Amino acid sequence: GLEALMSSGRVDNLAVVMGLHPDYFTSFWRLHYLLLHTDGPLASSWRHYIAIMAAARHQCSYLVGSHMAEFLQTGGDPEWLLGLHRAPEKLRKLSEINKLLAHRPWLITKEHIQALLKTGEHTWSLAELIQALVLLTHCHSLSSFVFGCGILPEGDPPSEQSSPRDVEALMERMQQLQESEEMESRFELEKSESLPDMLCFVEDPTFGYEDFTRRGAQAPPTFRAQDYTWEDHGYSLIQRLYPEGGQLLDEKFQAAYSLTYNTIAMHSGVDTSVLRRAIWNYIHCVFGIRYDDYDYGEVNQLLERNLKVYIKTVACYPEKTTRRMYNLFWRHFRHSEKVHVNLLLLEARMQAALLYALRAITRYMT
Ligand SMILES: CC(C)C[C@H](N)C(=O)O
Repeated sequence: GLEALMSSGRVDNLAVVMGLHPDYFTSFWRLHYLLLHTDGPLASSWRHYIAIMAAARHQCSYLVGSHMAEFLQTGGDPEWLLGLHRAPEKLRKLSEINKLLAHRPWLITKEHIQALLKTGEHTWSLAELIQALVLLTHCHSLSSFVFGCGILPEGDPPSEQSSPRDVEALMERMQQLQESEEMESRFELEKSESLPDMLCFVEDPTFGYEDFTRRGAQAPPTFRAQDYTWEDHGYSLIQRLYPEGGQLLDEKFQAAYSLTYNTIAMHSGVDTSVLRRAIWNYIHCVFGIRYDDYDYGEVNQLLERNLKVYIKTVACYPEKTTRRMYNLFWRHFRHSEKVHVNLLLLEARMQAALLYALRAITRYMT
């Protein structure tokens, strides 16, 4: 890790834990600095305020409190911090897609995009909108990280959970896979499986992944991954509308997806890409995205049940992560590998939310 930085006391708790993986940290930091400390379509105070709205969806006081202070240091009108109603109508129009991005991105529709781009006194342009979608999803994914790693307040360790053999069964089952129409059914099975001051910055506070207005667990509709991908569709849309941010996102997605030390717990010299692919593809499954050429049976073979409960809680209900839940899975793995799982999951989650929003923009433009 970036040890001298981490133990210096000069960067915040979140960045300290990110430093555990220097190759991801660089990509994280570049986007962070772009969004919050580089001139762009939106003014500094608007961007911090948009981030407060995003973090409030998950009741994340670490991130709300952090952006509240920056908003004020950068010249934001303090009255906006009394709640959304005091904020410009342009910022308020973002509430619906904030909520949907955070909890049910598959519900994002071109009619949502239409309401946003609607001609009026203060209209969203496409570069402004794209920067705001990136801001919203970035702080949603960061709320996952904050809760999943037990990141402590800056007020008076950086984590309540970290502190800066079934492994052999797992390693064996990985080797089997490498050596080698129910496939649509195995996806459906994995997807249907079920496991206060901030209130003034949101609409519909109790809206979440699970729909309690209906019986039975949450099952998003199935989306065929190939219909709209990052590599072929989404990346290209963002580099056209927000060039300086698409490249940095693409680099972050690949930095996380390919990150490896070729270690598995106490063990070395192991290809772990089947395992990491299953963590990624499970999370995308949770958001309804199906990859054709993937056997979703691999998820249950590779991801123990305590790991799936943790992954799904951190991605869909981060407020509800506990130390016990963090401790219960992968008992013999290193802490850094737990942090690694959290990186994979925030990136998988963010790409899914983004792609649904980007698909909706594309459908609107046609
Ligand atoms: C266990 C996995 C999350 C990561 C593993 N430590 C690797 O280097 O690939």
